[PDB]
Amino acid sequence: LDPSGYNPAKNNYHPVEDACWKPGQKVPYLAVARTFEKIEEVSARLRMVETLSNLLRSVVALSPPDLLPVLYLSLNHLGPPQQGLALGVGDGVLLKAVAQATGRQLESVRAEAAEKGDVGLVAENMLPPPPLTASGVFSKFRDIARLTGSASTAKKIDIIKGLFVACRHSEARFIARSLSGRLRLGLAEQSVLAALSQAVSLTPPGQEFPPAMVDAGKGKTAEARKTWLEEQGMILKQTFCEVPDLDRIIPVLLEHGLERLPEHCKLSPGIPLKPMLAHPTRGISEVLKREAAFTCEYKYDGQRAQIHALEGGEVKIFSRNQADNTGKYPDIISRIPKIKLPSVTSFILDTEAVAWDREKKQIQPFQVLTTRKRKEVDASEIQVQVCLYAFDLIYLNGESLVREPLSRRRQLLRENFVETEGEFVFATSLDTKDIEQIAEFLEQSVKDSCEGLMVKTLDVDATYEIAKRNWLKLKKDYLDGVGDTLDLVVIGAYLGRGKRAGRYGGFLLASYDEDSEELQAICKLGTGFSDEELEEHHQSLKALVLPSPRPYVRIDGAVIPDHWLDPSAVWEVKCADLSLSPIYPAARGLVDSDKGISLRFPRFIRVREDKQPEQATTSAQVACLYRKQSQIQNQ
DNA sequence: GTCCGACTACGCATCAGC
Repeated sequence: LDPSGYNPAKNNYHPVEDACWKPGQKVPYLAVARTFEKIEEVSARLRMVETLSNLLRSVVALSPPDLLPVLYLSLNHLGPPQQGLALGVGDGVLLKAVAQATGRQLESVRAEAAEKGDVGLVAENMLPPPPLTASGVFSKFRDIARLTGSASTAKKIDIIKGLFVACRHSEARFIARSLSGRLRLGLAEQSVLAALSQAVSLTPPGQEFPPAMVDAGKGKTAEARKTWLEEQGMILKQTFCEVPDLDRIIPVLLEHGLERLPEHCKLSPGIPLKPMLAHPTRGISEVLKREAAFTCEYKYDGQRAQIHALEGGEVKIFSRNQADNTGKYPDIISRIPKIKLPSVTSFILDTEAVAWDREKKQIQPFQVLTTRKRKEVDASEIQVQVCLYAFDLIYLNGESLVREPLSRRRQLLRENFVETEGEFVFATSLDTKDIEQIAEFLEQSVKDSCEGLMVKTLDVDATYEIAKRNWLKLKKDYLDGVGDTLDLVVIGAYLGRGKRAGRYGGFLLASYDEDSEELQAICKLGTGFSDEELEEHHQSLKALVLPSPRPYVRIDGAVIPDHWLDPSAVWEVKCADLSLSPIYPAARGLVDSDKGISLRFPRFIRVREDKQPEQATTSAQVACLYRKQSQIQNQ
């Protein structure tokens, strides 16, 4: 009756009686908002899943059509990933609507949200319009994302204001958080899926209301109930891993149930699937710890792109995040038949796209790959060539290869696909087991301009069932002593948002150009320190805050830190590679005439108390490390 | 170990302001 006191975390929660809306009527957003409250209140994931499951049970019982917008609102998504909807709502756009919402000056509201690290609390602080609807709020979110062209921003601000005026109680918090891409419930895809699997198992969909089954975990023992829901979750997890498309799963789920879901949502070309992720290992001996026979291929520094081929001849290319990248590769849709044999009529390969120079015939760094255009590229104006390095086969002429080992998948992969020096090659896989030649193959990969070594089993736990587990990642910056260690000067600091609200979330580091007797910014640092170390910083680091920057510091086109600090702290910082920065001035001119050097994948290691600012890593050295890189020393 | 959310550089794509 009154969604203002809605409680989805109640003991012995009844889907119908404990709800806050009438069946067949739309789901109110306050019901969704009060649950997010009960989810951010706790920290146990099994508690958040049960609380969100209570929403979905009430939703599947009272308003089945509203199930999809509730899920997307929970995931903070707008639809399937291959659709490509993006809010296009900047931060400043949101606080512009926030100031337009209440009435504070944009200079005042912009300061509050920065010091708080969250706009939801800032926005929450006329006649009442009708209460907000969950599916209608999701519609306004989609309406915002589709707004494009000139003057589209001011039209987005109107829609956001139209929601913030209709917000009741805590609704203003989660509309603002969702629009900025920071719901921060502690609950995401894995827990949303577990909560949706739970709901359709306790409250089966498609029941004549009032539903004859509101709690199907009634006559079950708690032991056999946990395995019941765990077996139900696994059926949903794997189906979603083959078809990560809630616009396809929910209609089939809502009508045929969870048990019959895999019989209709099958992995087929044209629909992207979740790719197999890797896992970072410590050292070479850390790999020999599971020790089963495995293979070892290079880890190529490019972009993950899986290539689908429908039976009808159409070819599509999706990215690691299911985003449609077919318009990005006209040079691939053309060279499609150059890799397949006559017997190939349908396929899906897990490849990595790396930039390839035609003249030198060598692999280019990652920066060259990300310089290609997107949207709708014409194959005539393609100035950055790309070469596929296939390392898995998922589909082959109507058949799905999910339940097959890497040893067999690699069989048909090499059997039904022809090489092409410069356009199509297989990831160089050296099958072995001895740790002597294994570490040798790893340090070789760098000479062939690669990140490191891929390690995946061949038979034992070697399927492509991403839901069950299984791959090992091994490059150079992981082993202690093999990474480029820089002793850098902390010159800037940035106020943190969310988890790091209050203290600093980032820091601006600098090398010491001994030639100009000045500090040069090189990169930012926001990972690699413990929460006690962050509290160890920020506090001891606050006694050195200064209003104006020192004259001997130089940041060029880097973000102005929220706090300038007296250069004194010297930090040990590990990094993967070194990058040619179009933003940072460190060693500007020492390699490229205009661009400096930045750190790729930097991270904090430890503070150097014995080291002084003058006794830190110089920009002069920094240039030699960029020249000593094998990806750079191959031109 | 899982899951989540802090955070990194780089570069295309886009739009308010001019």
